[PDB]
Amino acid sequence: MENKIEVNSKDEMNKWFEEFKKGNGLVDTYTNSYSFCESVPNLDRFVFQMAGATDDAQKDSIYASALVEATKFCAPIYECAWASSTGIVKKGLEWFEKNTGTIKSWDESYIELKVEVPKIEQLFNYQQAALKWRKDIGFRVNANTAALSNKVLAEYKVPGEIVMSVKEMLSDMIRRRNLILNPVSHEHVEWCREFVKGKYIMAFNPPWGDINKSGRSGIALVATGLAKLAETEGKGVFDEAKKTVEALNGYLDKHKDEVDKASADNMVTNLLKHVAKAQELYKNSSALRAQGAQIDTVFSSYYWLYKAGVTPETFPTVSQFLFELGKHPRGTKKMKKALLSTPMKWGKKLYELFADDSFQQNRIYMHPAVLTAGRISEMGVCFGTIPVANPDDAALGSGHTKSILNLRTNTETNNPCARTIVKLFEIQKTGFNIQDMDIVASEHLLHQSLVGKQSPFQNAYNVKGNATSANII
Amino acid sequence: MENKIEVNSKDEMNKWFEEFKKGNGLVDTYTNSYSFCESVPNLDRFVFQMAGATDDAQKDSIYASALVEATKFCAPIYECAWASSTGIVKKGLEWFEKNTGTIKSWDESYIELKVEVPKIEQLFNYQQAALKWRKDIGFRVNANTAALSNKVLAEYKVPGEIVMSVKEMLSDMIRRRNLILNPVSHEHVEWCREFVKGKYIMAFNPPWGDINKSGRSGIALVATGLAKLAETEGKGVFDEAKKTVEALNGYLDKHKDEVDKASADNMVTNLLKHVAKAQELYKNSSALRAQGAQIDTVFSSYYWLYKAGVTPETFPTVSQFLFELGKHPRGTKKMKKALLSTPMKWGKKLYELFADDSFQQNRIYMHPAVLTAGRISEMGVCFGTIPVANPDDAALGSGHTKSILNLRTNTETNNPCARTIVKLFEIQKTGFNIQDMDIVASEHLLHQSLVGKQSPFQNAYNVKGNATSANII
Amino acid sequence: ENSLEIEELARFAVDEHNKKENALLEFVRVVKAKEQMHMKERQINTMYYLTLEAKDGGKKKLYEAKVWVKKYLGDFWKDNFKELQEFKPV
Amino acid sequence: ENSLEIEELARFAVDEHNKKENALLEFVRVVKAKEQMHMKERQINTMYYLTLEAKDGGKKKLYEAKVWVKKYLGDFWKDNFKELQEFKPV
Repeated sequence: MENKIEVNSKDEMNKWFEEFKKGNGLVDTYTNSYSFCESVPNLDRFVFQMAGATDDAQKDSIYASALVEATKFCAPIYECAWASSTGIVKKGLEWFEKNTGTIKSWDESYIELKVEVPKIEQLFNYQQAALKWRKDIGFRVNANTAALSNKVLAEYKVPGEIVMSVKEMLSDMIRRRNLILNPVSHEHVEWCREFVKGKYIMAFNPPWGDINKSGRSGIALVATGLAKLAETEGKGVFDEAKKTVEALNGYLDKHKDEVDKASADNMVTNLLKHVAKAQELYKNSSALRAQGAQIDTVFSSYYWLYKAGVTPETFPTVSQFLFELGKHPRGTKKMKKALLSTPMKWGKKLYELFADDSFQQNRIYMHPAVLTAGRISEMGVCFGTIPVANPDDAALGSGHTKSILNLRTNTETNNPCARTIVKLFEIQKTGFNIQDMDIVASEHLLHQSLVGKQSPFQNAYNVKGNATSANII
Repeated sequence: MENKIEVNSKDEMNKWFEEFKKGNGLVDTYTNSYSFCESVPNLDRFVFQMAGATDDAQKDSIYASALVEATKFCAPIYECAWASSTGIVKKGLEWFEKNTGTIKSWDESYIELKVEVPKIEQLFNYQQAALKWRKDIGFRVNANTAALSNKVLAEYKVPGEIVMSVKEMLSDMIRRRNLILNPVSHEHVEWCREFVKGKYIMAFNPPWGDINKSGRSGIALVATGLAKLAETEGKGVFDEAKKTVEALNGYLDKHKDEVDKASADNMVTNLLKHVAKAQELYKNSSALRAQGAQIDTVFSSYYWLYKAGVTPETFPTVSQFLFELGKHPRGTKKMKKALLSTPMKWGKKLYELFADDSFQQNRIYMHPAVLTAGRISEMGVCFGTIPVANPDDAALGSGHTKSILNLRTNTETNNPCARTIVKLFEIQKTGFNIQDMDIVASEHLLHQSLVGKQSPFQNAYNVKGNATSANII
Repeated sequence: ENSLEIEELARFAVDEHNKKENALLEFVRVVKAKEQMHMKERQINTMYYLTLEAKDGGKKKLYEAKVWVKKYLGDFWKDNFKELQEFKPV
Repeated sequence: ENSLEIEELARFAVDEHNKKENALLEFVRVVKAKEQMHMKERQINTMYYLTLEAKDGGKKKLYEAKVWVKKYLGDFWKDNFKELQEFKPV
């Protein structure tokens, strides 16, 4: 029908929300933003069910149901409402036509990206485009809708009762991150790590052999080493790869009193060429291209809306769809049935955008603008939580994964978020073989919590540091 | 030699400044920041020189000499020092490597912008990039290095003796701004101005005739009116107006029993169309891109440094160059000669960036990141005032235009800034026909002084209001 | 319409009680019923107060049941939910 | 090579005196001169006390001149500046 959320400014929003809150009775006892969650979902039974389950369909069903119950009532109403507010809808959908050119890099390469791995510049273009999208329509209303440029947590506070269960998860995350990083030898990496910290002299006569020796890869090990160190420990190394270079150009060309200036003058080129190449390797490193694949929920959602040919008037039907989808666990099959059968013109188009089977490599690499059935949940949290045609229905509950981020992360409430994630993880573990999955949702949610996300609408790309290097206490 | 302004923090800075100040004996009697200006510059003789002059070369020489004498000793030492401080140099030069992506819009489109007119998004991108650039390297140390978000002053006190000379300038500035129009009547503007404030009833009976009456070009008078108003009173009008229609359609719901619901349903649509078209007209207005073409001195300076391939180690020679350039008036000829022949390679490169004659339209439209000979003076105030290789030489004096902003604008000293600017203007007036010039330095300086700039290092883009609408008292 | 529906809820209620308390009640027939519905566009909430007959081994007994039904007429999925909220003998 | 160089400064001295103080004295030749320079890396300040002969219509008479010279050895432009500070008969 029609969008019952007329908002174009934060004040209007706040009025609408304050109005909505009293008539519905929202709470934030367990959540960072006001919601219907009045009790931490108890997912115990789904475990015993998963244990008792035999066939796979029932296991998937159980998991889906569990996840729904988890996310059913704990959606951040303010931000969710703002996200589907007439204003932001209008501006957000408009923005794509006014900027079709800037995004051609991945936009027009969509059908290719369904199957192929994206190139780094496409990821870059995407992220920048997302940040611009956020800036241009004045999306930021509070912290929960901000873009994080801050820092990953080094200490993650959890209840004792699950610590080992969390540490177990990380151990499986660490394991995975290490397969992305692989395999160039470790001693070389140590050479670099210890080199930059302040022991340059080794460079004259490296212990591995020769400065230019190549391995199975067709190039000097130095480059791969630097690339590796950079992959595992950020861009900063490339700055120290100019500070620590003072001794190179200095001791070789400048210091005419200590070292030669003929057969040594060319040594300056020798390593710096490898540093340059090391940057070139780091840019295209699996770690980075995986890192760049990190998805911006709301932007991708609105992009998919745009691609689906959704207008600010057909949008309520989409919202109603996502709501009804989140309301009660219902499979992909039924989802596709409902997608195709609807009178609405978007459903078929939106269906055509799916790329589940199309993809070949590890899903972690799939460009963040590629829709898949599983990724519908990305839209679900933006539009599905509150059906704009009749927002009062939101009290019924409509679960979508990332709403779990709305849960509190502090000891006062014993971190219901962590408990939930762990629970879902252990359910998945009881039901399936974790090792054999490309991506474990719960692990991802944990990783998102670990970089300090507290709402699904925050952009955590510009966050700095390695989240898996955190300590659980 | 090497940059002898060792600073990375405000702490080091203040000490350095206090150290420099005692040995040199700076004053701020006549200046907003401490400087060598111990007497308000007397530019009287240059007028009579300009009167007696016949050939143009001599006139140009005279003007140059006058301007140098004006700007020679009144440079803001603290800020200028901070601007060329080793820390800010490193961070400022560094930032461009770490952020090439965000600035690709104009950075990589450089060679074309030398000749062609920039598009609005390029200006916007530039300004945004500048504002971020300031933040990312922690440039702000005080007010004189801040980014202004305030509003232009409407009341500007100058001594009687020069009032007529100022209003004359504005009168010539206003005339120039009117060239934005290629003229729509004023009554429409008053109508809109009073209309938007919350008076929908006016829509029923426009004094000119009907709401849809067209002008020249034959476009909706409403659209041109709002379009005009936005320029004079910010972007907001398109919301405050669009708002004023909601109250109409509201009012059309009560009297839907009295008035039609057919030809009245279209009044709102019609007006909304006029708001849209007005937005579209304002988007492409000369006033806006001209407003946006405003240059950010330090950012463009550091950008040009970066583009010239200057490093934090070669910078002292650049500072020395700009110093020697500002110290004594020397033509474009000598500059171009000296630029190439220097052993340093940047000198060679930086010259290649010039685009003076290349432009065809009014030079005011040229993108603010495009270097030209005349625009070198933008760098001069950042680096030239104090030669970092030998700072004491700063006592010799090195004049660059924007240093005039360092002069005081208050009644205590009878506003030496205004006096100086007026004097220069009157000199150029004595020498040349102002009307026939694309850019009048004095007018621009006044225009910058009018938005309440008191240091050349301030960003006055986020300032709000029309500066030429100010009153002289 | 309504009379064609209750008996299902009665059988459901008994069948539910059989599980809830591990018994062998056999549904006989219904005698009284009191519906109370709340419709709100898409959202429907019906509460039923039932009085039914059930066998327990042979003898026919009366039972005061109470059932909640929540419905949501959706565009893509019509949702139905029943919940025996209370079941006691008369 | 100073004797091959200095006197040029004298010629300058009269020529200014001719203009600033409204006269047309004609230079003959110099006999005495006393330089005093202060250098500071790039910055140089030389004060000259000259005693020169000049014709005024025909008769040759002596004059005590005084010249200031400020120099700045730059990397891109070497700067020179002269200023007749005093010119008196002797």
